[PDB]
Amino acid sequence: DIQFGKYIRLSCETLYDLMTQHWHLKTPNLVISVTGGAKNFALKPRM
Amino acid sequence: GRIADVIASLVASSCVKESLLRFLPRTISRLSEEETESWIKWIKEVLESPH
Amino acid sequence: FTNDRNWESADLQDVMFTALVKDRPKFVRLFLENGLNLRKFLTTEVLRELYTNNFSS
Repeated sequence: DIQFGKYIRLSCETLYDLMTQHWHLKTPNLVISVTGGAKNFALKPRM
Repeated sequence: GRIADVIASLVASSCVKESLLRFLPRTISRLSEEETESWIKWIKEVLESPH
Repeated sequence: FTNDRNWESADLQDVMFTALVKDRPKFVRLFLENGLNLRKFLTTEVLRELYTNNFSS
């Protein structure tokens, strides 16, 4: 765990098996922010 | 978006170049000609399927 | 601000200060929206400068 949280820290499917049972349940849906975060992003109200 | 606006506007190499330049002018100049050609190829692959 | 070209948002503080003394609230809001830690910008020295001189007698 981590303090400010588990971190597998694995190298490059097998993780999903452990995740399903050990930590949390299965997902009816999934969402991904493919675009990365720029060093400076314009946080205007609409965003 | 810096490049998302390009994709939105598209949905030809000359038109792609115009859109990419107008939406992201500065970054392109740094990029080499071959690299921007490869980027145009990537954008072509994306634009193949609009559904 | 739209292009996101060449600024790390750290120097903006300087310009920011001027706005606060020149009554330009829209530019204040614009600076805050595009990334600015008012907590970090606000320091003992900045507050001292703001209160000592810019404060009307």
